[PDB]
Amino acid sequence: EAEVQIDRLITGRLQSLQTYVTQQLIRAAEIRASANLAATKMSECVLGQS
Amino acid sequence: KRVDFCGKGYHLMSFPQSAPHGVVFLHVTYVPAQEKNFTTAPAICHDGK
Ligand SMILES: *[C@@H]1O[C@H](CO)[C@@H](O[C@@H]2O[C@H](CO)[C@@H](O)[C@H](O)[C@H]2NC(C)=O)[C@H](O)[C@H]1NC(C)=O
Repeated sequence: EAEVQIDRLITGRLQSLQTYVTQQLIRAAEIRASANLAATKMSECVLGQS
Repeated sequence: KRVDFCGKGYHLMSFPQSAPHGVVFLHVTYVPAQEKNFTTAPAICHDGK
């Protein structure tokens, strides 16, 4: 009888962990573009005159 | 004229090449060499000018 009750917890916790991991991919793809813009500004405004 | 956009140094030209799922740019740049020391001045004065 405890198998049926443990599976209900396993399914929920897996869902929650995988939601966490999707939203981190989507947030990291946005931090990546900001850092790519910062790297271009360091080249074009600090080591040059734009 | 964007610094570092087309390689390191003063961009002269670039050539494309195809790759399996991409592209390779060959960047030709000018890099100055063998610098010497000198004395400078902002302006010269001559005839009060
Ligand atoms: C221009 O002159 C400066 C100052 O004279 C040179 O700077 C030297 O740098 C070395 C580093 O290896 C120090 O050990 C010396 O004390 C510095 N002064 C000297 C040698 O007088 C600099 O190297 C010169 N630049 C060029 C391109 O020759």
